[PDB]
Amino acid sequence: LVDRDPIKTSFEEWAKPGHFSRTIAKGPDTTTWIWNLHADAHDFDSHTSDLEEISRKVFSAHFGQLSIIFLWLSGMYFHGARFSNYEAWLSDPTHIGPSAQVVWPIVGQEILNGDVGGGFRGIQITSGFFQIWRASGITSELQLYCTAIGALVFAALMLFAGWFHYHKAAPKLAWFQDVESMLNHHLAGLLGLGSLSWAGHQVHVSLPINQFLNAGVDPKEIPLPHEFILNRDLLAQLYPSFAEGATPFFTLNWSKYSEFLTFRGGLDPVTGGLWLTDIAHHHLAIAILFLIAGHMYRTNWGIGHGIKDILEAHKGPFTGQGHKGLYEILTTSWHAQLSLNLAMLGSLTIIVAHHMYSMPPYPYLATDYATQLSLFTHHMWIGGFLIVGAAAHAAIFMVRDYDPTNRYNDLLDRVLRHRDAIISHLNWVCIFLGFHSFGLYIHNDTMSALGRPQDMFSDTAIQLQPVFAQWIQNTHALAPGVTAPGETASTSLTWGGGELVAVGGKVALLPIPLGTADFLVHHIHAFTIHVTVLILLKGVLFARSSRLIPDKANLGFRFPCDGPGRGGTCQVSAWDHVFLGLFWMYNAISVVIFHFSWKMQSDVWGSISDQGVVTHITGGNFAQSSITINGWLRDFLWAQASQVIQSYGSSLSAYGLFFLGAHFVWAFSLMFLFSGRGYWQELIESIVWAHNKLKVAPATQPRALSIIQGRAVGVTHYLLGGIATTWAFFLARIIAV
Amino acid sequence: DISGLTPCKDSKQFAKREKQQIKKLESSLKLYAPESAPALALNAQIEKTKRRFDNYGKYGLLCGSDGLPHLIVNGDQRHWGEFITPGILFLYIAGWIGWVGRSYLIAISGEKKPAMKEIIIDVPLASRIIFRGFIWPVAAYREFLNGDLIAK
Amino acid sequence: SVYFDLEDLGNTTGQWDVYGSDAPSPYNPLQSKFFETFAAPFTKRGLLLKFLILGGGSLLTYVSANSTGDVLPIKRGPQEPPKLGPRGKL
Amino acid sequence: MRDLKTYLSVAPVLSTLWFGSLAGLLIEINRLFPDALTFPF
Amino acid sequence: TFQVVQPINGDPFIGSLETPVTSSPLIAWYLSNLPGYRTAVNPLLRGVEVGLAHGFFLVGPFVKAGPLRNTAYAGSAGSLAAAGLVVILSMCLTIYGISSFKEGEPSIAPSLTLTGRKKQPDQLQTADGWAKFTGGFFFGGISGVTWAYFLLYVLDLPYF
Amino acid sequence: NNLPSIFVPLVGLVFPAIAMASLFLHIQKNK
Amino acid sequence: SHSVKIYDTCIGCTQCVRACPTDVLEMIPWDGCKAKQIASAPRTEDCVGCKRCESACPTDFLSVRVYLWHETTRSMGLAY
Ligand code: CLA
Ligand code: CLA
Ligand code: CLA
Ligand SMILES: CC1=C(/C=C/C(C)=C/C=C/C(C)=C/C=C/C=C(C)/C=C/C=C(C)/C=C/C2=C(C)CCCC2(C)C)C(C)(C)CCC1
Ligand code: SF4
Ligand code: SF4
Repeated sequence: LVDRDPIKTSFEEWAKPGHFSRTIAKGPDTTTWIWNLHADAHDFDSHTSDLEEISRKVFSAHFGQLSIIFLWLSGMYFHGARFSNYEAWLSDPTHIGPSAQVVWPIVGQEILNGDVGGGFRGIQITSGFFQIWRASGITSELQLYCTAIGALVFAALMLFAGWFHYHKAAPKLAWFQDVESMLNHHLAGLLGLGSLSWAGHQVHVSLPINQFLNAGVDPKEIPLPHEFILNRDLLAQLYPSFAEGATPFFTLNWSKYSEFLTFRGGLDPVTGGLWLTDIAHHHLAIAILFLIAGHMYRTNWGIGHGIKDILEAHKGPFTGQGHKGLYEILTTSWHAQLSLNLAMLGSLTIIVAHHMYSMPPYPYLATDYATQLSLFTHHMWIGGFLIVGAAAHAAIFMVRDYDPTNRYNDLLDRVLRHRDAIISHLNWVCIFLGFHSFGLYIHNDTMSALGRPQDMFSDTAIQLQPVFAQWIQNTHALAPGVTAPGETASTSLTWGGGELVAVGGKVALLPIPLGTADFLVHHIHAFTIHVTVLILLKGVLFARSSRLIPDKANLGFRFPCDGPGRGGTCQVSAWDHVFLGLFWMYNAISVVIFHFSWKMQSDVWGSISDQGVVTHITGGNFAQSSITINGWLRDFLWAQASQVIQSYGSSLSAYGLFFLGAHFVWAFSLMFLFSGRGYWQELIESIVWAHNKLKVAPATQPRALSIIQGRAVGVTHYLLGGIATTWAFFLARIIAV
Repeated sequence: DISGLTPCKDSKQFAKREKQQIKKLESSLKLYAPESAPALALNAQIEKTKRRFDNYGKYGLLCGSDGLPHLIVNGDQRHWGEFITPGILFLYIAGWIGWVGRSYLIAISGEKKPAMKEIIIDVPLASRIIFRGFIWPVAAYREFLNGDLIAK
Repeated sequence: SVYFDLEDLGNTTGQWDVYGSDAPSPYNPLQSKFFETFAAPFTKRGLLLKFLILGGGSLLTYVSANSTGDVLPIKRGPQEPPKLGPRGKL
Repeated sequence: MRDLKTYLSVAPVLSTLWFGSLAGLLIEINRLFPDALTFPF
Repeated sequence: TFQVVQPINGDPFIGSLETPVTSSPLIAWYLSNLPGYRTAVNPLLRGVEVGLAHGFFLVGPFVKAGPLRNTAYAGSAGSLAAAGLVVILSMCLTIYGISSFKEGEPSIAPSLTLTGRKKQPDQLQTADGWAKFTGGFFFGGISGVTWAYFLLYVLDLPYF
Repeated sequence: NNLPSIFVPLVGLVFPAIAMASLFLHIQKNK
Repeated sequence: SHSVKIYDTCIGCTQCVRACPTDVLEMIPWDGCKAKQIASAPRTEDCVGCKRCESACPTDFLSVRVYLWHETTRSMGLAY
């Protein structure tokens, strides 16, 4: 199912911009043509109506994405070998700050090459690559150079594959629609075999090298990874069970492998991370489970399941026919699959962000506060963006590919017939949550201002205790020995076990208390999430029609309005709902990251002394100061911003410059959001007049930006400015202290 | 002493600023071995700072009460290098750029589809036009005198 | 399957009483007689509004005027000596 | 190739080349003559 | 196949749906017996019942959450605040009745049942009926507040 | 004095209610 | 109700009547253009004011003009 040489390789189409569209290829009468060229670059569905060609175009771009990712990985690995102090950091991870970037001295920018330890001058990095390299057994820079070379080779291979599968042998449509085979392969081979290979690498390389490192041996005296394979005596000395070979595995005497395959739980006191034996056992079990899961769906040999057969058998007295017809929708529309995958990926990213901080998987990662904060905020933002994109593409599918005549589905029909109740109930829930979550903050502020601290919602006057979460913490703290007999310690130290882990005089992790403030902040999170969901679902559900504009589907997915009639019809399209929900996503993620930062700085992170007294960074003021808006403004925003505003003249002045630059970018966006196109089109007419006077009027007539373009520019600049401000503030605050 | 200012070479605050910067730079040098590359970089930075301060002292700038140089733009001949000469150089360069752009725009105005020559530049024609802007003042003045500069 | 009628537009436009009940009064005649006898004067909407305004104005004002400092902290007044302001000001 | 030369004359590529050469020239000029505040000649 | 959700009264072009939440026999019986749905009874008695029920309710939040909750004057202040709220609600009802209904006009309530049977329209949707309802509501609210205060702070019942 | 204990509630609670009721009746009127 | 007017610069291409979301505009015979037609607005009480007619006029400035005016229950698009 491939075609030989579908499209000739030529430079002819390079010299004719806009060849993908008939209208754009005509020529640039005005300046709107240039903007329209870029906005429709990757909309393959608008270029042609053939599903096979769209699938072939989609298949090739992923190869370019993979090549770009491989180039990025190659650069990251190469910079750590040539412009880094990784070897010096390896001998003292607790007193040296990782750095992998140096700057050329031209205009006085060499001040950014601050001292970081190990006789090195550079920029301190917070991506956590040093911990990953240490956990993999990497010791010298030659291995990093080899990894960079391999990544370059893989990027070249990906680029060649991308060219080949589009210009020499393009698969047919019947190849793409083999969902059962694709699922079987991506489950058994992509995931299970990868987990098995990583488990093997961890067993044979990471474990002995990491044990030698934790023993305190000089990294230059540790035997090379290949010495543990050729010389089984070394492994037998390290692990006696290796002397028996693979015989216990094939005789089901798996108890002999308990030395390097454990079920301990908790953190390693030496490094502050999870035990590597637990990780190896976890990867082995996950590989087995994924290998089993990949033999469910039917193929050329009869045995297995048919996804259509599974779907068609589920229906209920409330839902009618049920899931019949969903198989044909998901195997014919690219947008629905994209929306579902984007939503699932965003949720998974948020879950990963939440899980990484409380269960540190890398050595010397819990005590690196900047890395933890950066990873948390980065992954949360990525998850939010993916979640928004899911709804955007769901609306796109609803507008374009919906067709009840040939693709009828009962479940989709029933949802669209009672959307008013869903929207009204969601509106009521949002209003109730906003009143009963944010209103308690204003009450506390008013009572504090009036001089009545005894009438506030606080731990000392009127308690609002999160009794349900405390019960979960108590249950999980008592899990070992009762409901998890095979475990020695709890999964996390934050459950409330009472034990504290200190590495290098710093607090890695300890139980986290929950009080009245956590109740309020959690309900604030719920309120913001509910409002965002309301906006996106209202946008998706009313994409085709409404009581105001019955024929909204004919106007398309991205149109500005339908005139000033009916009192005003501004921003009625589904695109405008995504444009509006991006702001609320930004708001929710900012509140969440502020909560995380303040809570960790106030109740977890700190230093321990010889007598064992913990002194936190901010002194534990979160409980009594976060219950008012004035407290958030004073003890968090005003107090913690002194690091970034006093960074001039030092190696951290770049963050100080980025603070003001992001301020300017954020403030600059309000011009596009608060104004309209007619004023700017009328203003241009006067500017064109004087150019005509001096014979400098261009033939490409200048036109003001369209309404949609202006809204997009405004939202983009707004988001960029806000995120850059928060990034600069966080990094400047956390690197110094 | 215009507006109560003092020369850089006679200002004590200027020397204090130089000493403070040099002392701040020398503090980080003690953390590294003399043969190490960061020591060489810090030595070069110190030498550059000393050279910059000496050059500022030599050029006859005026310092305020804070030990910072100030610029006089009123037209005094003693300070024609701060504003006048760079201004003339900038005016010449900007006139060159504008004249080249206007000439290129005028040249392609008679073509069948002039908008096509604006997104895809006719490189030989532009290159032949680029060198012409070196004498832009004379051409502009004579075009003004003949009444060609302003569209009718 | 006919849902349109011109001689009967009440059913066509859905003018129905979904939960209205036509059952007789379940209350006791004596209790009902007592309630109509004693609650009658408040059934005049012209006089009820004026009575409510006058009663609310008189009752709210009387309570506030005769309030004791044990209830309102502002009726008690300050109980501590004052402190001088900046630059030695009162 | 005529079509390859045509693609090199498009606005973004030409602008990128011009600005890269310009930035290189300016960086080299500032490297040769650092910390210039007044025109001394 | 058996289906649960049905169009309202068999007419699929009216903007409503019949669901177990709306058309369950228990819920249908419960709602028809509320004083606000007894269209064949004197509005004064229904207003009295509604006022009593709502006035008994309003005492508790004012008493337990008020600024004087931790003093000896908690109950009296809570009862006074509840009475004030009842007075405000009575004023609102009177204003709504004056603004919405005009004297001499017939009732605007529907005169058709769900099964098509004809019935007398409710008299609550007239000026006189609404005035009677408001007076009964005021009387019942004051009486209920007084009863709640008497039970809570005149008889030493072992509450809580 | 004792005047603020009367005029403040009289201006802040009674007069606004009277004005709002009268204005609502006036704007809801029809002929 | 809104006000809709037609001016004698009409060319009678029937583009406005086809874009009308309600039944407001129509075509009548005329003399003065090649097409021998001109538009008309007999049902302006159904006008909503979305101004789709002006988006379809090919004449330099519009031969059909909509002036927003007193709002009714029909011109506000309410289905309460
Ligand atoms: C797997 C991820 C994925 C994929 C494959 C797609 C794919 C697609 N999306 Mg999409 N989208 C995604 C995620 C994704 N999206 C997410 C997460 C969101 C939410 C933010 C959206 C929101 C979204 C909208 C709102 C729209 C699409 C549209 C489209 C289609 C046209 C794309 C196009 O023309 O863009 C062209 C690409 C660009 C113009 C580049 C944008 C430049 C960015 C925004 C600025 C970057 C700033 C940068 C840092 C500054 C450096 C500048 C430099 C020059 C100096 C295409 C099928 C469009 C569509 O289907 O219309 C019918 C459409 O309207 N998407
Ligand atoms: C060579 C082309 C050219 C020339 C001769 C002029 C000349 C003029 N412009 Mg102008 N302008 C240009 C391009 C040009 N503009 C472009 C591309 C833009 C869009 C960014 C503008 C935007 C603009 C505004 C917004 C305004 C002017 C104004 C003016 C007048 C005041 C003088 C001045 O310095 O304004 C300031 C000039 C600028 C800020 C322009 C920025 C410099 C551009 C980027 C140079 C680009 C040149 C171009 C690449 C030529 C390529 C040549 C190549 C093919 C060989 C003057 C007549 C002002 C006026 O009096 O209103 C009529 C005014 O308010 N211009
Ligand atoms: C600007 C005018 C104004 C004035 C004078 C007051 C005065 C008062 N407010 Mg208040 N308030 C105002 C505006 C005002 N408020 C506004 C604009 C808001 C909204 C932001 C609030 C929100 C508010 C809350 C949330 C609370 C108060 C409370 C109180 C009382 C303080 C506690 C006390 O003494 O309990 C003693 C109270 C009593 C002994 C009973 C109530 C007083 C009278 C006797 C009730 C009956 C009055 C009358 C018959 C009914 C109204 C008549 C009508 C014409 C107005 C006090 C009477 C507190 C309180 O206790 O209210 C009940 C309280 O919890 N206020
Ligand atoms: C880091 C990195 C890199 C590299 C990588 C690598 C180097 C990898 C490797 C990998 C590997 C190297 C893998 C492997 C694998 C293997 C496997 C997967 C196997 C399997 C086997 C099996 C499954 C078996 C089974 C069995 C049974 C069951 C029964 C009978 C017996 C036997 C044994 C046969 C690069 C440069 C790219 C860049 C980026 C980053
Ligand atoms: S009003 Fe416009 S579209 Fe209609 S006939 Fe006249 S010119 Fe044509
Ligand atoms: S404004 Fe809209 S409704 Fe009115 S005539 Fe024009 S198209 Fe029809």
